[PDB]
Amino acid sequence: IVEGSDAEIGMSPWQVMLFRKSPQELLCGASLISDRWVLTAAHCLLYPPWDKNFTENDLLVRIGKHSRTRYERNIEKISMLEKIYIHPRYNWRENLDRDIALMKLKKPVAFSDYIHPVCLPDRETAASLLQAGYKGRVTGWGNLKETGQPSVLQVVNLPIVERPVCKDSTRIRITDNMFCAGYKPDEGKRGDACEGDSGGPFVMKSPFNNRWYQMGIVSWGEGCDRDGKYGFYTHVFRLKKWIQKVIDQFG
Amino acid sequence: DFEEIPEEYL
Amino acid sequence: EADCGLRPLFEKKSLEDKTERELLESYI
Repeated sequence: IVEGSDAEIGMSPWQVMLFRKSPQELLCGASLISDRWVLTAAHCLLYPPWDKNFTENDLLVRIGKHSRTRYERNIEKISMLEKIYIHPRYNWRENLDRDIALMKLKKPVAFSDYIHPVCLPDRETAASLLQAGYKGRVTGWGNLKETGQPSVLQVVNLPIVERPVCKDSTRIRITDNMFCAGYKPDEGKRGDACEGDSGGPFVMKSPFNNRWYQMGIVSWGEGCDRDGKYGFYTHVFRLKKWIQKVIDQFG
Repeated sequence: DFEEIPEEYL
Repeated sequence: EADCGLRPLFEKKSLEDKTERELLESYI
């Protein structure tokens, strides 16, 4: 996260770290959506152009974390993966359309002050909150600058951007399964996701029911916190039929 | 850079 | 989950984090 701040303790209890077993390193972010299901970006797990193709046994899910590198004894919980499910129409060839994946844990994780699931939006949730100028929150242990790494989880709040502005900022083909967020140069304020943050959540707190909803997944950006560029997020509500289908069929 | 984690998880 | 977007250290005990108000103020 560039131009963010240290998270408070228990501020994002759905935050998940995807951790590579060897070498031991941060792979991506992710989020907890139930006691057995974790949501992330498909490209964190599968990206053929760079010969990225993880299997269940290659990584671990670390939940309840705050410090990036420390083993947080008695606080974090480390979980093994039973199965990975990538969206069947994930477009890794072109623009990362439908950049979403689920992973089922071998065993249910116990909820605590530090570990708790985020809500997923329904149609009216999305219609009411996914509006230009409304702010969401992005969190992660990614880099602090495009060109180092944080001691603890970082947080930044960023406004949703108008669709024509998103489209005009990039040469990538943008689809309805994406939305962009970030400040414009004239707005002065800064902030963005960066390397290591992909797969993590873009959340919003409904003013109607005072619950946190995961509206986006950190998907891609052209550099980090560049003027005139914006971060792109998977639109979780638009892919929720797929999410439900997978959880309903595989538990 | 990452602290060693309990062997049980690997 | 019935509970779940309600954080144990914030919503569950009626405490607000340091920047959630920034989000609320953007929701017009």
